[PDB]
Amino acid sequence: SVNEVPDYHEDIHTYLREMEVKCKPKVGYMKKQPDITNSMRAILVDWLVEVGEEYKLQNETLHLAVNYIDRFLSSMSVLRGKLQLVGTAAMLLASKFEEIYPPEVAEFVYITDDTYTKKQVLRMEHLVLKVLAFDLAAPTINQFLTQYFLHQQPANCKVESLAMFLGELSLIDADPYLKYLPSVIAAAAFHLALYTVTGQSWPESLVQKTGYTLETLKPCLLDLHQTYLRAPQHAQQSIREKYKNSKYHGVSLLNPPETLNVHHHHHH
Amino acid sequence: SMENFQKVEKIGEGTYGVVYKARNKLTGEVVALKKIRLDTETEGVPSTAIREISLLKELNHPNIVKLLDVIHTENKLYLVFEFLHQDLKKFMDASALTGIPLPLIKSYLFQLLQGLAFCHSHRVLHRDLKPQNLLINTEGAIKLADFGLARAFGVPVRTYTHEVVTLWYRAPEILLGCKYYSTAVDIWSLGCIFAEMVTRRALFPGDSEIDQLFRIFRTLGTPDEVVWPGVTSMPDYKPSFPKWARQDFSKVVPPLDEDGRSLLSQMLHYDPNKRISAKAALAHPFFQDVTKPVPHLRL
Ligand SMILES: CC[C@H](CO)Nc1nc(NCc2ccc(-c3ccccn3)cc2)c2ncn(C(C)C)c2n1
Repeated sequence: SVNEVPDYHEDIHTYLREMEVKCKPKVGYMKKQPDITNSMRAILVDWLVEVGEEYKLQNETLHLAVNYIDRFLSSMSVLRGKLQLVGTAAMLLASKFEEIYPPEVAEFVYITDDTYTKKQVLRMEHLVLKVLAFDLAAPTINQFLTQYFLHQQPANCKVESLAMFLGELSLIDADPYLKYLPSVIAAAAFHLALYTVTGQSWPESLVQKTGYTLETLKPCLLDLHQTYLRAPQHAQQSIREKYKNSKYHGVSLLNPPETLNVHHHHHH
Repeated sequence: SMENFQKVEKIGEGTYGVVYKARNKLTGEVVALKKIRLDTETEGVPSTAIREISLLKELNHPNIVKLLDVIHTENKLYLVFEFLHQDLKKFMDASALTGIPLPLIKSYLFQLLQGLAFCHSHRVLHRDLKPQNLLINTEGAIKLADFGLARAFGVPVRTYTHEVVTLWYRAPEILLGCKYYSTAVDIWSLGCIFAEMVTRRALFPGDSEIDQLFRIFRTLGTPDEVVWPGVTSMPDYKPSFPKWARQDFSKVVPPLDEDGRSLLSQMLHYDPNKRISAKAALAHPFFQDVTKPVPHLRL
């Protein structure tokens, strides 16, 4: 009903597609960062996932944080010892933007275990706002996933919580997911969820809402599938720990599919 | 920083920060400055500013107030806005005895709807459409101001802050205590405003959460499963409420005609799902004759 906004869902979908492009971090930014690596970014995101749990924050909040962190590191060089500080202020800002009850600064300080002073956190906040020019309403995979769920027939929440898990996983690995847009990652995450639990595919109704064929999403599907398979062996485990509990239907305990099927797109 | 802005006078305080009227010394432009202090203390930049800025940058529209600049010192934070000459209530009061010529009521509604449909089309709820937040210029334009209480929503929505909207313009679903509310809550508010321009008194000038509900019921009737499914399942709802029959609309929106009353009712529907959309309200026959008049006296 009006909570699915029947009169505006198109204008919204179009617009976020328009905005996801404009909010996309520069694809190969870590290579220009002298002191930090994609592995170090992998370590910081995981921490944020953990932070999101300690304070029962919206998954949405997590997703915006990573967006701010990514765009920040696209412009500003950051020493390893300060990476946590970027993250904290981002997590702080995304909280302020998205949470009904965002945690206080004191609490944000207290979790770095006094690596940084309150003064420093508030100052980084400002710096991040400057660097982003206050453009904090960035589209996330979540905002697309939520929209994609209304096409389900019928609505299955093992499918829902799995896609969440999968979309969340992609936040850990800059390589390769930086070359993918939120609408695309969400399209694969939803399809991969809708295959592991049910055996259905990326529904026709969405082919014409998005424009995404199962063909165009093939590159991203492969990477996701690979990441999904490699998940128990991945260094960062917080997301898997997160999605074990009854809340998200314990989807990270499920066994990923072996193959996915798929058409040879090119015919010789 | 503000070395190029001379403060003329203070104009108000509504929501976060204080607003000054200022003049750009170099360009000659008259502007409105929103100023935030810090200290604060704190906690950093307020979620309300963060929200207003981010959204208001995305939102360029003839019927949404224009944010011109952000001056971002360590100590103060300035928001530079276009200056509008007065708020709608002010205005509505000035015309307490004379009234507002239909064309004009019609124009102001149309524009507020155009503006609000843009908001929703871009996944923004204002959540504070009191007539102090609707600003008018001398050329007959009206604009949505103060997005301090705004938010960007997901599709579908989720539970957002309960403590929301000025009591008078606050939709029943929020009053009742539902876990979800959407675009319609903004429409309810414009509905109340629509009436407020017509009769120049608040439609539901309630003095508390329960009394507000009481007044809404006094005027629109006490709702049940037929008109709005599930109302009895709602949290802060009570069966011990009296049962009022719906008041025939001429009492009390007397001067309003055939079409306006159709629209008004549609704007003031109980069921959030039934309620008209802004987009759908723009097509309504009430607006077929619309023009852009100039506000009568020197405002
Ligand atoms: C939103 C409500 C706000 C809070 O008080 N008031 C208000 N009024 C404006 N202009 C109408 C107005 C109101 C009062 C005076 C005034 C003038 C002198 C002394 C006291 N008040 C002047 C203009 C105006 N323009 C732009 N913005 C903002 C920055 C977007 C405005 N915000």
